[PDB]
This record gives sequence, C-alpha cells and structure tokens, in this order.
Amino acid sequence: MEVIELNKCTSGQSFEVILKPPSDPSLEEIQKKLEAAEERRKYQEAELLKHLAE
Amino acid sequence: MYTFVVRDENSSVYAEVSRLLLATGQWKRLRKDNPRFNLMLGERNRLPFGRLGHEPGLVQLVNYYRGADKLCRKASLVKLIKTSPELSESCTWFPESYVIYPTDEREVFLAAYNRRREGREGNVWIALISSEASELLDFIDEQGQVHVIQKYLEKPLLLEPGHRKFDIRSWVLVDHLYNIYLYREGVLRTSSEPYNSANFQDKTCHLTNHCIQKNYGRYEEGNEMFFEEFNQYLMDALNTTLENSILLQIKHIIRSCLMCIEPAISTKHLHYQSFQLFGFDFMVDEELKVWLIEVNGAPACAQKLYAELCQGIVDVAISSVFPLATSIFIKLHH
Amino acid sequence: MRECISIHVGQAGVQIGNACWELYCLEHGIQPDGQMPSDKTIGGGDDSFNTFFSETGAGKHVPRAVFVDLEPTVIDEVRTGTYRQLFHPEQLITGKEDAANNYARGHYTIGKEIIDLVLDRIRKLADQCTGLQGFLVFHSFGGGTGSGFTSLLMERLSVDYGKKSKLEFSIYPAPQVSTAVVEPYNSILTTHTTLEHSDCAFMVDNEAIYDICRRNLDIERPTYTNLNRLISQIVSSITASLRFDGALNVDLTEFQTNLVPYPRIHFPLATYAPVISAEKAYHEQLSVAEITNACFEPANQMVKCDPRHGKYMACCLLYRGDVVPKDVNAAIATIKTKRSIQFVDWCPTGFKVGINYQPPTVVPGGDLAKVQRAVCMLSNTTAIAEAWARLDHKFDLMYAKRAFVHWYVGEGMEEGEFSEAREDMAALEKDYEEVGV
Amino acid sequence: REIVHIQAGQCGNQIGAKFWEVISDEHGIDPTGSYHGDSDLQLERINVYYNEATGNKYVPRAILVDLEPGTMDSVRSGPFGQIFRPDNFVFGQSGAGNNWAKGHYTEGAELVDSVLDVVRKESESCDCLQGFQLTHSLGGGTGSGMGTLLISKIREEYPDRIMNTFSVMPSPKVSDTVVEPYNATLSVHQLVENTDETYCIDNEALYDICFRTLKLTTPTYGDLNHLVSATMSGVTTCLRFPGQLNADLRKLAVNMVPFPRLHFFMPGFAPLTSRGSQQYRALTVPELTQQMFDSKNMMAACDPRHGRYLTVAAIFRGRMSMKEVDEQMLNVQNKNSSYFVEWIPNNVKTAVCDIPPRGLKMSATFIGNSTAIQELFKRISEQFTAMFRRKAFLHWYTGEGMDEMEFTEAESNMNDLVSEYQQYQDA
Ligand SMILES: Nc1nc2c(ncn2[C@@H]2O[C@H](COP(=O)(O)OP(=O)(O)OP(=O)(O)O)[C@@H](O)[C@H]2O)c(=O)[nH]1
Ligand SMILES: Nc1ncnc2c1ncn2[C@@H]1O[C@H](COP(=O)(O)OP(=O)(O)CP(=O)(O)O)[C@@H](O)[C@H]1O
Ligand SMILES: Nc1nc2c(ncn2[C@@H]2O[C@H](COP(=O)(O)OP(=O)(O)O)[C@@H](O)[C@H]2O)c(=O)[nH]1
Ligand SMILES: COc1ccc(C=C2c3ccccc3C(=O)c3ccccc32)cc1O
Ligand SMILES: [Ca+2]
Ligand SMILES: [Mg+2]
Ligand SMILES: [Mg+2]
Repeated sequence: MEVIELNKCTSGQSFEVILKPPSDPSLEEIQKKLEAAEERRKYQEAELLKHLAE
Repeated sequence: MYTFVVRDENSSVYAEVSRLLLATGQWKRLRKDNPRFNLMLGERNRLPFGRLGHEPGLVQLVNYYRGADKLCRKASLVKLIKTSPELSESCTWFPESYVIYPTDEREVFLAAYNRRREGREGNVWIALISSEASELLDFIDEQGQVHVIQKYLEKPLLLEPGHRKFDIRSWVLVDHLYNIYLYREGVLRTSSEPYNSANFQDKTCHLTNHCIQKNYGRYEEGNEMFFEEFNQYLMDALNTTLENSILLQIKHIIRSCLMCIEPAISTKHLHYQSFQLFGFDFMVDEELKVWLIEVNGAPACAQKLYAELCQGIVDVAISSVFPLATSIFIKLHH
Repeated sequence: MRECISIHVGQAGVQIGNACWELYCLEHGIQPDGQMPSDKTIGGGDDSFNTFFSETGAGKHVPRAVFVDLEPTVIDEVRTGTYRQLFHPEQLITGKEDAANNYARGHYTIGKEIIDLVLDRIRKLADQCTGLQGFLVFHSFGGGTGSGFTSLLMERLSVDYGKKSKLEFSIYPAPQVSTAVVEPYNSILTTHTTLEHSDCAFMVDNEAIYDICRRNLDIERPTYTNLNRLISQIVSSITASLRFDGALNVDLTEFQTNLVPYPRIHFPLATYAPVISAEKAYHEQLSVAEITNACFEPANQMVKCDPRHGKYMACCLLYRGDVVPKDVNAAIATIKTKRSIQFVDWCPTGFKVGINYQPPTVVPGGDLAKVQRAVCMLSNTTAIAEAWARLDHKFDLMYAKRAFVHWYVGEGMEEGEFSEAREDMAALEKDYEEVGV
Repeated sequence: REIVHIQAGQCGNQIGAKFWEVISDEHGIDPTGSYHGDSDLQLERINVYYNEATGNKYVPRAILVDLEPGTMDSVRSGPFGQIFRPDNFVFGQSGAGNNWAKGHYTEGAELVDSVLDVVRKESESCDCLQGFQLTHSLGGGTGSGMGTLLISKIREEYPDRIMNTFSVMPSPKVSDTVVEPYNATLSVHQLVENTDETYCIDNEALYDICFRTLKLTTPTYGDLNHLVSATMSGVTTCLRFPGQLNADLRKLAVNMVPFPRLHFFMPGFAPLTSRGSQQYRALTVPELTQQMFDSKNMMAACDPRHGRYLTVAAIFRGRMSMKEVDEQMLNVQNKNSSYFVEWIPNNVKTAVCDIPPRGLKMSATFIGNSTAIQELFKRISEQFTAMFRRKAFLHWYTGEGMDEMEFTEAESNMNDLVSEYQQYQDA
C-alpha cells in the first residue's frame, strides 16, 4: 500500500513498500591453533617411525 | 517394487495399511531410519518434512500434510476460523468460541457472556461444562495448558428410544492432488444414558466419547450406530433422509475447512508430496442443524470399517502415485 | 566510490568466479583483453563499475579478484583461458597437492603453508583501494579447500580487516553432483568456524540448481558449466547494485542492514525467475506479476524448502529489465492475498525493491534465453533451516560410528572439534526455531 | 601426480607385465615406447604412470623385483618387455622357495636396499609423487615376504605417500605349495598396517569364474590373468583418463575407507569374457549394472549378500547414456538398500569414461568395501590353523630365524580384522 523512499536515476529506480507495520580470535590464538595441530601431526609421525624402528 | 517405512507404531489405521501393502507383494517395508523410501507413514510429532523430497531417483510421499495441525488443534481451529475471511466471525456452523490463556481474548468472552445473562437465554459453555463463567476460568488456570471456551449446544437432537445424545464422525481423505474424498460410511458415537438438561455435573450423557461410555451396548453394538440405521430412523421418525437433513451440511463444512487452508499446505508443486486422513466430529441440534466440533489429524477407525477404509486409502492415495502391475468415496468437487 | 574484492577458493569457487566475471565483462562491455571503450576516463575513475574493476594507464580494466586453489589444475585453465589477459599472475595462486576432500587437511596442514602468501596477495589489492568495503568469498561446503582453507582465510581477514564486511557465496552439497562422501563433515566444520566471521552468506544448493537446469532448460545431465552460468546470473543480480547506479544495497553494509537483523541468522534465501531455454523455439514473454509470483514457488529457489512454514525477517526484490514500480506494487498486492507470507512480529511486513532498466545479459552460446524482465528475491526466512536439518542429520549418521574421522585426526585436528561444530549447529537450528514458530 | 609402480615375485611380475601391456594399448603406447593414437584423451593424464623422455618417448614408472631372474627374463623377452627401463630390473639369484621368511628376513633383506635405490631415483623425478602401487601374491615368498618388507621400508621413507596394492590371495583350487596359508596370513598382518588400499584378488574367485562362467575346463594362470589385467585397467581408469573426479589416490582412500584397517576392497568386472573369444553383442546399461553387482562377477570369492557395503565405487566405460547409468545405479541401491549401511549416506558413487577397454564397446568395473570380505580372511585363517595346530611345515620358517610366537601374533591380528568387519555388519 504505502510506497516510500522512491529514488530514481537513469539506470533505474528503487523504493520500499510496506503492507503492514510490526507488532573474534586474535592472530596469536590462530597461530596457536595451527601450531598445536602441527605438533599432534609430528607426534603421530614420531610414533610411527618409532614403531617402524622396533 | 516400491518401498515404505513405518514411524508410528500406535497407528491402528496404518498398521492395517502397512499390512495391506506387504500383502500385494509389490511393497517392501524398510527400517525406520532408511532414507531410500517411496512412502512414509510418519510419526505424529516432529515429523521431519524437511528431509523429504531430497532423495535423487525417488518419488517420495508422506501420509501427513505439513501445517494441517492448524486445523486439527482446538486453539488453532478457533483462531483459523476467526481470522480467515473464508470462514469469518459470522460462521454459522461453528459454535461461538474464544481463546483463553491461564494466568488472549478473555475480556472479549465476558462481553458475550453478559448478553446471554442480560438476555435470559441459554448460557452454558464448555472447556468441563458450566453455566458460570467464574467456575470455568478457575478451572483453566488450575490445569496449566491453554484451553478453549465454547458455547454448549443446550438443545441437541435426541435419538428415540432413549432420549440420547450423539455426535457424528466422518472420515475424509485428501490425496496429493488435493482431491477431497468423503468416506461414504460414517458412525454415530452415541450415549446410552438419557440426556439430562438440568445436571451438567454428570458428564456421562453430555460427553459421547467411546471410552467414557465404556448402559454400554444396550441399543446398538458398542454405542455405535452406522448410517443405514440412522438414515432409517430419520425417515421413520422425522420424514427425511441423512443426505438431505445433515450430509449436505457435513459436506459443506468439510469442503470449506479444507479449501481455506489449501494454499498453506498444498504440495502441488513441492519436491515431496502429501496425503492425509482426517476425522471430522459433527454435532446435530434438534432443528437438524449441523455444528462442527473439531478435526482429528490422527483419527482411528471403526472396527467394521477398518478393512474397507484402509483398502480405500491404498487405492486413491498411494497406488495413485505408485501404481501396481464402484468407489467408497464421495468426491467433494471444488 | 568504495571498492570490493572478490575471493574465489577451491574448484567450485574458481569455476563459479570465472562464470561471474565473464558475465560482468559482458554487462559492462569489457573485452577479454580488459579494454572498455565506453570508459572515457582513461587510467582511472570512481564510477560504480570501478567497485569491481581497477584500471591501468594502458586502459586495461582488471578484476579486483584473487583466485586460490591448493591444486593447479583448475586455475591453470584460467591462466590459459579466454580471459587470461584479464587477470595478472599475482591474482592466480596455486598449490601443489589439494586437501583431498578433507577439511582438516585444507585448514590445518596445507592451509598453514600458504595462508601468509594469500593474505599478501590480497593486501596488494587492498593497497590499490581508496576505501575498501570488504570481501565477497566464493567457495564450496564440500571441498577440502573450499571448506578448510576458506574458514582459515575468513578468520585472518577479520584480524587484518576488522572493520571490513565479508559476504559469502557458498555451494551447499548435493549427492547428484557430490565428489565426496564426507562433504557433510566439511560443511558443518566450515560453517561453525566461519559463522562469527561472515556478515551475510548466500547458499546455493546444487540440488536446486541441478533440477532447475533439468526442468526449465531441458538439460538431461547438467554440467558444472550449466550450473555455473545459471549461478552467475543469480550472483550478478545480487551484486548489480554494487556495480551500477542506484540507491538500494549500494554497499556491503546495507546487505546486513536490509537482510540480516540477527547476526547468526545471516543466510538469506534466493529465488530467481524466469529461467528459459535458449533453444526453446516459441516462448511467450512473462509479465511482472508472473515473475514476481514465481519468487514464491519452491521450484525456483536456490534451496529447496517451504517458506510457508516459516517466518520472514526481511525481503528484497531485485528486478532487471522492463519494470516499473506501479506494476510491482500491483503484483505484490495480488500475491499477498493468494500466498502465505508470515513476517516475524518485530519486523514490518514489506518489500525493498530495486530496479535496473538493463535486462539480464546472457552469455552467447549459453543455455539461457534473453528475457525482457527478470527478478531475484532475497528473503531471510527461517525455512532455509531445513537445509541445516538435512545436513546435520547426515552428519549424525556418520559421526555416531566415527566413520572417516581418522582422516581428520591424522591431519592434526582434534575429535572434539567435530562435537563442538555440531553443537554450534544444534544451537543454530534452535535459533531458527525460536524465530520461526 | 605421479605414481610409482612396483611388481614383486613371479605372480607380481606376470600380472604386472600384463597390466602395462593392456593400458599401454589404451594409451596408444607401443612396445617401442612411441605414441600412435588418435585422441588427446589418451595423453592428458599419461604422466601418472609414464615418464616422458626426449623425442616424446614414454617409459613406465615401473620397478620389477624378484629373488630369481626366471620370470623377469620372460618379461624382458615378452611382448612389451623392451618398454621397461632396464635399470629398473632388480633381481637376485637364490630365490625364496615360496617362503615368507626368506623374502622378508634373509634372502630379501639382502636385496631390498638395491630396490629402494631405484624407487628413490624414480621418486626424485616426480613433480609431485602421490603414492605407490604394488602387484604381488601373498602365497609365495618373494611377492609376499619381500613385497611387504618393501612396503614397510617405503612407509619409513615416504610416510606421507599413499600405498596401494593388488594382492593375489592363495587358494587350494589353484595352489603351488601347502604353506600358502602361512605366507598369506603373515602378509595380511603387514597389509593391514602399511597399506591405504588393497585390492583383494582371489585366485579361488578367478578360477571359479573361468570354470563356472567362462566354461574353461582347465584354466591356466594366463586365463586367470586375463581377468586381473581387465580388472586392473578398470580400477585405474579414473587415474589414467580425463573425467569428473581428478585422478588421485588419496581422494579414493578418504572416500572408500571409513576406518583405517578396513581397506580391503572387492573388485568386480562386467562383462566377463575369456581370451580370444570376441563378443559381438554389447551389453545394455541395466545388464552392466546387474552383472557388476553379481557375486559371479566378483574377483574376491565372497558372497556380498552375507555382508553389507560400507562404500562402493563404480566406473562405467564406453559411449552410453550417463542418465541411464544414474537411474540403474540408483535402482540397485533403492532395490537392495539393506545390503548398504545406513550410517554412511550416499556411499555409492559412479564415474563414466568415454574410452572403452579393448575388445568391448562398453564395460563396468566394481570396487566394493564390503564386510563380506571377512569370508576371505576366515577361509585363510581356517587353512592356517589346520596346519599350525600341529606346527606342520614350520621348520621351513624357524630355519630362517622365525619363532612360533610371530605366527601366533599374525593369526591373532587377522582374527581381529575379521571381528572388526563383523562389528559393522550388525551395526
Ligand atoms: N555449482 C558448482 N559446484 C561445484 C563445482 N565444482 C565443484 N563443486 C562442488 O564442490 C564440492 C566439492 O568441493 P570442490 O570445490 O570440488 O573441492 P575443493 O574446494 O577444490 O577442495 P579439494 O579439492 O578437496 O582440495 C562438490 O559437492 C561439488 O558438487 C562447480 O563448478 N559448480
Ligand atoms: N460445544 C459443545 N456443545 C455440545 N457438545 C459438545 C460441545 N463440545 C464438545 N461436545 C461434546 O464433546 C464431546 C467430547 O470432546 P471433543 O469433541 O473435544 O473430543 P476429543 O475427546 O477432544 C475429540 P475425539 O476423541 O473425537 O478425537 C464431543 O464429542 C461431544 O460429546
Ligand atoms: N593369478 C596368478 N597367480 C599366481 C601366478 N603365479 C603364481 N601365482 C600364485 O601366487 C602364489 C605363489 O607365489 P609366487 O608369485 O609364485 O611366489 P614368488 O615368486 O616367490 O613371489 C600361489 O598362491 C599362486 O597361486 C600367476 O601367474 N597368476
Ligand atoms: C563411496 O564414495 C566415493 C567413493 C569413491 C570416490 C572417488 C573415486 C576415485 C577418486 C579418484 C580417482 C579414482 C577414483 C575412481 O576410480 C572412482 C570410480 C567411481 C566412483 C568414484 C571413484 C568418491 C566417492 O564419493
Ligand atoms: Ca575509468
Ligand atoms: Mg579441488
Ligand atoms: Mg611360483
């Protein structure tokens, strides 16, 4: 019903129609997560090479 | 070879359907959580409609209409009727009702309670049955959940011999094309104890539930009169038929209720598909004027009618989508 | 004028990025060699299209875009493709071996050895900006790179560009074109880690696009090319307000303002119409009322769901072609009385409308026919939560047996992150439930 | 992503030589190592298996190993014997006498370093080595013993590379010696730990197929290898040719292996054909799909109905309706959804390749990770125990330094593997 905020230009136009009214982690922590996961990989690989060494 | 699943064990109707399906030797029941199904006889609560119609290479069908609860819940049915222009506040086949929350339209209800009292006309209502507003509001707040207050039909039609109260149960099947099918066989859930106009305390002749009644089995087997007998009584006692005096109104009410919510629940262009069996409870006053009481989304059938109705469901609602290698239904055209 | 940088991660991101930028060039009349004859301000300017294209003294218009994939195969086709001259080497980044459909491998293992390079190549674009708005990130949910590396990138951008907005164009997994069995794992994992870092995300379910191509373009087996050219049209409709003169959604902040009242619930549903086959001999052009009505058909949505059984928080209509406000309002009034459109009680029941008189451009030799008027509706409805429900269910089935989990644990990820991600998703489904019912 | 091929022992070299012979024809490569094809599809992913020399000469990235020169001299004198890099011929003289201990601990330990020097020389040429593939038998001594020794030492030097194997299982129906169950049991112990993917090629299955289906009265090792070479060509199709999913062993492993130890696949193939006998009628897609799932078409003598499929990979070759493929594949799953685990959604994936194998207008290769594979290991375990309960023929092994405990341990691990498969069959 109510058309408002009609804005017109050469490219087109825009408006709003209403039918009814209403009723972060730091660089430190990130580098910590990545390196911590890298350590777990190193540990897993070391356990393998140790197992293979046996 | 089609496939289906069962997720409602307590369903007497569809326990029989799954039986019939298996007996064709062209349907295979799968486990509960097997997603690769053609048909789903889903649960009553928290049915996962969102997970339907996303299996490539499978046409999927479910035995429930999403959003049909708005019709099959007493609090919702009132709101639906009052807000929908199709039914309107002026609806003549639905009793005057109001939505009441425990400590909403309580002030609105009292405004009508006054005209009844300041008019010296019938002023009995129902949630228990009472003629005093205070006795009712004190009962709702004592229960906990939301209740609906409704005008009590003080002048119901009474079967003879017995001076008995009764209600009518009609079974309606809506398929995937939203064809509205009325089961030709209905049943009158009667009271055996004579209707008492003065004493509302005794709720044994006011409430006609099959459980409460179970004078049980005096006049007919199990307090259940079918249409052939009821039709005969109307002819002998009132010089009319079930078709003319009542069934036209019933078909009108059913048609109107389902047409109202069609755009909200229709699965015409959906990725999955729905059908559903409903149970409409009707009430007849002394002037042969039909009133809608409520709608059941998960209705049980009558023992005699299980075999015929359940088979009917397979024919028009299931086999119509999944065909295999005169009609008991009356099509309410629209 | 404020610039926008487009980031394309993984196979899906890159190949969709190619479709979009191809289309962009055709809409602005830019040639494969980057020359734009209509641009009379040689070597610079602050026009609307400069939001996406920077300029060189030689008169070349280059995309403000970076392509990144942990495998060289896909981007190599950009290096040697028809628009090879458009981008320059520093924009096209490639690794040696991919993430192997593994989130943990893309995020932790391989992500760590290339993240600094990527951010540096991004920083080089940002330095060429006078006023950076933010980023548009294209990626898949299912891919190891698209899921794993994206989330890591999104985390760092929030650190290096804290004041900048970040939008997503995300491909939701569909078995009909799925490449991995563990895509639900990757989807939940990247969604959990990216959620706090994304201001607004447009999900496209490959299932929806696949069936739209089959149903409306009569393509029996849609290829990625078929899917992507259709997606690029939708993406174009969404970003057109950033590239052309207008007053609606003129910057990235306005997307969150107009579509996302609640931060976590920042997944607007896109619905596009009309989709018509180019090899359709005889076609009757559709009207404003007809295409606007199609915006409420699930068969036209980017995600198959039922908005009737949910609640709207916001709704924008974006028209392109022969359209005027009068016909739009007439179409809305009619639709309102025929369809179920429930808004949340704390939002006005209304529509923000944007019209561009230039009709949608079609790729020569493409599958889409030229139309006189098209529309893309952006509605934030709780019904899109059905997609989260589907996805979390598949996640639960596999994780209950810890199937495939060892692949992620082997890349340095903890098994706890699975349950932590799933819990965050369980909360998300709850948020949608509170708002919607 | 380059793959380094290795073939060990008599069986390993004979199926290995046959494998290169088949795919060399598919890629247009002749015995000289020169290309003579008509499609660029043939050369797009040929780097995966072939090294390119000057003058555009294609040489297999293959290493031939044995503890005796007999079989390798036959290869070198075979049809495509000249294509192989002569330096990649690494062989001993003593043999292994069908003894796992000799191949793994004594005779093979003396030769293994020489092999790893050739592996290292090949790997250093690779732009980005993705992994290895081994062809060998488990019933002998060299392929079984030294082959698994190689795998262990390759897993010590390239621990982040994929190890794949085509392992021929022994069978009394096609037996050379009685100690095959010993050699096989000892080898399975190794494969469970040190491979990502193992294609179980059962000689019992290959025999039954040749006898029952192909109606060959007396099948030879040549007949058996016609089935193997056809299967090996199929399972490596997506690795060797352009397609939707982009050619690498890790993505196969990730999607096929829900649990690390359960990585023993059942190969299948359709249509089943015998040597020389040309078929004139191409199979319809419904026929390819039906047959490739039939137990009669499985290369591992296990009944798939006795177990459940964890994951499945299917590759159709030839000019066909990829839509019809989709429907038929979806039909199988939707018809027999009980034989697929429900806790791995969409565990069946399919790919298509335009290029068909030689002699067929179209074909279908099956790669299944079924829990029914336990039947294979139970069979070997029963044969193992029948002898081991009396310590029969054990002196062949203790004479090489082995102890009875190592047999008891190998026996225990395979029985564990069996029970692990059984755990997920009743999930
Ligand atoms: N719409 C569309 N989806 C795609 C396209 N390419 C891949 N996908 C989807 O992306 C998902 C897999 O992610 P990819 O982008 O292919 O993989 P990636 O991002 O490169 O990550 P990795 O290869 O595992 O390292 C699958 O579900 C595909 O369906 C594309 O071009 N268009
Ligand atoms: N407003 C009214 N006026 C007259 N009778 C009424 C009435 N409201 C209810 N009743 C009488 O109500 C009895 C029981 O309750 P109601 O109809 O709400 O059943 P439930 O027990 O709520 C539905 P059903 O058991 O059929 O699923 C009706 O069947 C009828 O006997
Ligand atoms: N399929 C096939 N199996 C073989 C062949 N030669 C031997 N075998 C099997 O391999 C086992 C013997 O191993 P073999 O390769 O001869 O021992 P090795 O040379 O010391 O490795 C037995 O179980 C045989 O059935 C062959 O050419 N083809
Ligand atoms: C069981 O789920 C999956 C199993 C395997 C794959 C990928 C593969 C695969 C991946 C890379 C290379 C080769 C292969 C194949 O040759 C193959 C053949 C048919 C179908 C899938 C696959 C992808 C999946 O999603
Ligand atoms: Ca300019
Ligand atoms: Mg990739
Ligand atoms: Mg031998």
